[PDB]
Amino acid sequence: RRDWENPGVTQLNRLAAHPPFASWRNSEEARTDRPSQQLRSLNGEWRFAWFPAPEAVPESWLECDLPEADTVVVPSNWQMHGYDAPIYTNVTYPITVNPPFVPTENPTGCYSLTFNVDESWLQEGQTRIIFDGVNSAFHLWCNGRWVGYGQDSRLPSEFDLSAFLRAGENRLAVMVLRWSDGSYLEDQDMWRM
Amino acid sequence: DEANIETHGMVPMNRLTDDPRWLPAMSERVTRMVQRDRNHPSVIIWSLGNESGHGANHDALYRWIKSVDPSRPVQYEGGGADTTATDIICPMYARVDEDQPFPAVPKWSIKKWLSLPGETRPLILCEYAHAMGNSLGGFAKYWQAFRQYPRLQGGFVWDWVDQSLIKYDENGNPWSAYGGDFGDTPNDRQFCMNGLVFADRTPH
Amino acid sequence: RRDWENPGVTQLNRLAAHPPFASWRNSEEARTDRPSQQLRSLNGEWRFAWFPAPEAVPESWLECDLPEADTVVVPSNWQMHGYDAPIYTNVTYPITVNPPFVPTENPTGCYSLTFNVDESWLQEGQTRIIFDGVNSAFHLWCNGRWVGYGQDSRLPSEFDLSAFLRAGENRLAVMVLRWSDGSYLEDQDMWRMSGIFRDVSLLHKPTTQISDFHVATRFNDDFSRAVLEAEVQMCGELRDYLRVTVSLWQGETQVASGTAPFGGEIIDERGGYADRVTLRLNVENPKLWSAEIPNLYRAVVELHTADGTLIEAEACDVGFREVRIENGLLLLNGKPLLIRGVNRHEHHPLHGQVMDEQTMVQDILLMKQNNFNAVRCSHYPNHPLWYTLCDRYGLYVVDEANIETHGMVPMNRLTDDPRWLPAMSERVTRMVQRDRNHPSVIIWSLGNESGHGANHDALYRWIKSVDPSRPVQYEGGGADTTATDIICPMYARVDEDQPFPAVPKWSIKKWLSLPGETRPLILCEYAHAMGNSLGGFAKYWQAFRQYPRLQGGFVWDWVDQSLIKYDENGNPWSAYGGDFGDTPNDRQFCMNGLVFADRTPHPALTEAKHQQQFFQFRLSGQTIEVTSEYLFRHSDNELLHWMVALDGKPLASGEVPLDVAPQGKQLIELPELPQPESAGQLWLTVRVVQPNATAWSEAGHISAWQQWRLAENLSVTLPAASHAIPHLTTSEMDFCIELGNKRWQFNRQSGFLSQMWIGDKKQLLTPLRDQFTRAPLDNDIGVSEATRIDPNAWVERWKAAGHYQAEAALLQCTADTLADAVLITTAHAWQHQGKTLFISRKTYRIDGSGQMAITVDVEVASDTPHPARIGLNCQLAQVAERVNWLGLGPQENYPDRLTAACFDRWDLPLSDMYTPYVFPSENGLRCGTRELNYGPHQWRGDFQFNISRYSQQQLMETSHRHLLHAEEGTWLNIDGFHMGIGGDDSWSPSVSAEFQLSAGRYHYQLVWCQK
Ligand SMILES: *[C@@H]1C[C@@H](O)[C@@H](O)[C@@H](CO)O1
Ligand SMILES: *[C@@H]1C[C@@H](O)[C@@H](O)[C@@H](CO)O1
Ligand SMILES: [Mg+2]
Ligand SMILES: [Mg+2]
Ligand SMILES: [Mg+2]
Ligand SMILES: [Mg+2]
Ligand SMILES: [Mg+2]
Ligand SMILES: [Mg+2]
Ligand SMILES: [Mg+2]
Ligand SMILES: [Mg+2]
Ligand code: NA
Ligand code: NA
Ligand code: NA
Ligand code: NA
Ligand code: NA
Ligand code: NA
Repeated sequence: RRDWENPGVTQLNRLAAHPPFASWRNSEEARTDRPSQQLRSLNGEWRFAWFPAPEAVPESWLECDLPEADTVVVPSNWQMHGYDAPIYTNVTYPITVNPPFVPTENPTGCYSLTFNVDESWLQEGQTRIIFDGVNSAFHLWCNGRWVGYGQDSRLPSEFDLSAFLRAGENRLAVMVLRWSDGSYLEDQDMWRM
Repeated sequence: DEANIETHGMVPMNRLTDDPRWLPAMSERVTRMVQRDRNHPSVIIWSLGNESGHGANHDALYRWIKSVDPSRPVQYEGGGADTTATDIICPMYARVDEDQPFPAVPKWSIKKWLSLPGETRPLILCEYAHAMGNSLGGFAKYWQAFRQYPRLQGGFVWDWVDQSLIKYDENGNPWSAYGGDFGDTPNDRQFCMNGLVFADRTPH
Repeated sequence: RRDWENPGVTQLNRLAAHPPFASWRNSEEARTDRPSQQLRSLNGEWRFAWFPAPEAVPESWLECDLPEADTVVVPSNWQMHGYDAPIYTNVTYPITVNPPFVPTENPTGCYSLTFNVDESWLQEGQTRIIFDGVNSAFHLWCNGRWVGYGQDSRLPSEFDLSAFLRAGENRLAVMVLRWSDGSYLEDQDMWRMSGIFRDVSLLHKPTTQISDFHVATRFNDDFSRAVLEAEVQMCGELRDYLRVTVSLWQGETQVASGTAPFGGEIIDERGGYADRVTLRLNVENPKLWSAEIPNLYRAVVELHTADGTLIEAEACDVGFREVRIENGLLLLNGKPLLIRGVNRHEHHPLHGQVMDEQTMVQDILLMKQNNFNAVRCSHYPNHPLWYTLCDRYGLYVVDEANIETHGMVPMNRLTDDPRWLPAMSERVTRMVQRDRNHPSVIIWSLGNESGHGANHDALYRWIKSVDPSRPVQYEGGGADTTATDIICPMYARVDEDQPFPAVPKWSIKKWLSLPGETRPLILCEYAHAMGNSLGGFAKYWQAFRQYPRLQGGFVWDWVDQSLIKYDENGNPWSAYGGDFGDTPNDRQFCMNGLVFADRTPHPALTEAKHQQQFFQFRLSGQTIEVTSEYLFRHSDNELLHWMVALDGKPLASGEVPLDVAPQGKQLIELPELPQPESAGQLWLTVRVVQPNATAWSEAGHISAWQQWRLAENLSVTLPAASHAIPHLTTSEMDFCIELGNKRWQFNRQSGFLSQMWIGDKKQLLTPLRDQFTRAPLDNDIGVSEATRIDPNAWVERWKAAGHYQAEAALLQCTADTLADAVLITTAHAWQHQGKTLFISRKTYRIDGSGQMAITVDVEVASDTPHPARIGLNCQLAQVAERVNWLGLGPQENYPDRLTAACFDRWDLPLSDMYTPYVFPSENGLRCGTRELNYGPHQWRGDFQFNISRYSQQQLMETSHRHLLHAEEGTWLNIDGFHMGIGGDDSWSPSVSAEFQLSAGRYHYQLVWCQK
């Protein structure tokens, strides 16, 4: 579907936006703004591989780690790790102007993470993942099954992972597109990463 | 707090923002921001984005905000800095005394702008005093005007920190790079360095 | 992907919306609006198969025809072909409310068409397909390959098939989903149907083409000069040799023409639109457009090269007119409008929601003939031809986005939600893009009954911003929200407030003046015309004329949404909600029109015609003052006819030509009125006749009328000494009276006249008894259900009080002989649960002349609900061919709905005295009657009456007119007083106090004699 070349599709299966949540289960903690056991961070070491276009991504990657991937820190901008060049252009778009299309050679960052989920989170309630910032668009899969898609590099994209996880280890796979129809709305005078 | 919408490179600049087919995407960038940030007292004004001309999508979005959150004014500089999509005259680089009468989107002297026939809004520059390199000459002239005129309520200097990036030489020594230093082209060279402080926060 | 359960996907691969195109390749054809060889209709015979869900559709279907499929006509609604039942539900959604999901069992219509395509369409240019209407969502494939998807059942969806077609035979496959997330925005109170119900066409455009064009007309202060501004956009490769010429024609005369290369003015720091250009043409003394005189020009837009070669041409009709709101008034060409409007659904009793030109024309003519000047597209953009016809015939139109979410709780649950902003925006933006060049469209509406949410505020500003030429209105959320330029309530009463919390409906007169309010008020819906209704219609009209800011309204509604069903013998009958097995359903509530489904008028239409007249009259002595309510035209096709009659007998008449300027007055002096020779009341009637035929009426058309009583000479002439004296025969059980060959029998235990004979012929089948009830009207019923009684409705109050069950108890029955007559005296009480509801005292005086004088005095307990009527009734033994009376008519009229009727001598076949409302009820009354004739009987007095082959009992026990059966004889109901019918709304008591029978004591008198 090339959702990334359609301003009519800015997301798929994304949850409604809302003020910062932490789902405290102790009120005094909520009063003092202390860490909540219900809001966990997935930042740290992830697996990442770079491809020149989405078409080059192997299907194996959805179900299994690519051996060639490297381990890198997240959050990060892939240009900062040297996988491709960051570009500094002020007004002129860094891509040919032909909305809503983007180049066929479109740098694609394949990120994945194997992580644990305690059964307690799965026995009751809802487990959602929150990506505070992904530039510029992306598809998400969990344990090989597709969950959803998102655009707008500067707002959080949230998805309900409740029906996709299992107790113990789980693996996320995030295919991130450098260019998308959202890029047409992201022409700020700054480095393009 | 400003929506992630800038389509500066379009010709004319409002080509997308005046196109209803782009209303949905723009809409999500403005509504999702308000939904997330509306309980922060530090946010006092909402902005519809930057340099995307003035299109009807702006007017619809301006109204949506006015509707959902009457507590904070809405501003937007595109299309001339004083359109119907802004509660505040918010030009970028309008000079203190000198007019720059560009066609369609003139940049009037700020003192003169306030009193144009029928005008009554406050004026706060969204960008002024471009701090690129050895600059900030004439800074005091703005301040003197802001203090003498009630409706000149100040501005946002352009900008805080140079967007320089660190590169390493043959010897492994770090150096400050700018546009084109990564083999990027086309590029706008040093134009990305306009701050009051260097990228490491040392003041200029 | 289940794109039909995601409000974020309203289409895929669909092309931009734009005004009506035809891609002519000859300018004169464009000028004349002739058929274009580049616009083909694909309407006709298609293949179709129905499936219970999209999952059951065979993949084979994409590649080739399903054998099981049938051949059917397109456009159509598949329910009208019998594939599934149409459903009639008003507010409650027809599917479970669980947005954005729809039922798994989702009726799916698989249509396909094999057709040819000429290589000349493919060798160059673009070939697109256009679906003017698909209900409610669909996927499209061409030659087996997937093309795109579309939602919004009321606007065209277009797709480029250029790369998918091949010269020769081709096959389209369209899978239509009955339900989709779009349905949540389509909860209009009408039949729920589905299918490809509006036109399907192929349009060929050149690669370098006109992709959009907007036309504006601005004027000077007195409208004596105008500027026509035409903005034109193109697609394709720009080249310096390209040009656009826009020329303006008034008939065959070229009024103006301008040519320019592409390249608009600078808009911002990045420049201007290199792919657009604006042409401005000056027009001196333009002929202005209005509903009164729909003057039109033709605009032709040619895209060509500098050397003069035409690439293509597009065109439109142009109406020079300005609409603006100023100082609280809606002005058209600077004059304040008075909207005589009606809401009109696209409904055909045989074809469902498929519209055709003949039906449209028929509606427009009847509308105009009935003094309407405006229509509200309730509640979605209409088939495109509709606008062309309004522009040319002349009607003011309110164009409304297809958005209604009435079934949500609360009403604005979706419209206040930003996730639904995108879907809603397309419903508004695409309508504007399509219809903005039509002069008949004067106001945009954001939809209907969707509460008031922030999405409405955003879309209200979008409109104001792209098209300042027309005001924006919207009723939701209280009728006077920030999303409306006009206060446009539904069913707000004239004088009576209905202070509901949050969304009160104030008296319109008071609403205007609430603190801080300054806008004009035009009801988006009023005078609910369900069944026997329109009671109090004059009250609205009187207020609209008295209050400048009360600028009219749209009656609800034009046509009953009944559908045709066939019985065992194959005969047709009119069906409503539930009649197709649909449930839940809202039964008859889909029938609220001024006309029946087949366009035959209901009696209410004539009341509408009269109150909406364009000429007002006053009489002073021999002087008649005629005032014109036209804003623009002189009465150049009108003559005033007048006639003076004495009790029905013509005394004199004449005619005078009308020559009144818009808003002017004309005095006409009548000639000396020669005294008359007999007692009686002289009545003056005037009528305005249009001698010449017009585009909407025939020569002789009567457009207005009025009557006045003139002198009356009361009869003081003492009868004449009867030739004989009636004889009284008393027996244990009866008082009989004999006179000549006539006999009357009064039963002593019942206290009623049980039989009357002419010679040996009995004249009654049922005795003559008082009657205090009526077969309930729709307005009497309200929402009351046997399964869910509304205790506040009139019918429920009457039931509960025992009105329909009360039995007559005799209190007295005596007989006396007078010098020349026999006098019978009776008294009866009607009781229920031990309470006396009514007491009826009467005298029957039978004299030597054979006349029977009946005097009736009734008492009605103060604490019982006011009764439906106070009269007598009986079943006559005979059936006669005609009914002749001296009273108000000729059509059915009631206390609160009799202004249009005239006092005169009328004579109609008996069946005309019965009004076949689909849902039967009390009907066919005539009021203000001084003499009634039927067979050899005559009744004289000052009463109201109805006469037919159906008892009230039957009418009240029957739900559909097709099941009524003529009883033996003729049922006659003669009322001293009858309650009004109401209709301000039909779900709450709406009869005004002044029309309720609350006086407590009532008197009436009648004379029954032979003729
Ligand atoms: C105002 C907008 C900002 O993003 C920069 O482009 C600045 C000039 O450096 O102008
Ligand atoms: C106003 C809205 C319309 O669709 C109908 O529901 C009418 C009542 O029959 O009220
Ligand atoms: Mg997209
Ligand atoms: Mg703990
Ligand atoms: Mg495991
Ligand atoms: Mg910029
Ligand atoms: Mg350069
Ligand atoms: Mg959808
Ligand atoms: Mg409704
Ligand atoms: Mg009258
Ligand atoms: Na100041
Ligand atoms: Na810069
Ligand atoms: Na008025
Ligand atoms: Na209805
Ligand atoms: Na005349
Ligand atoms: Na009935």
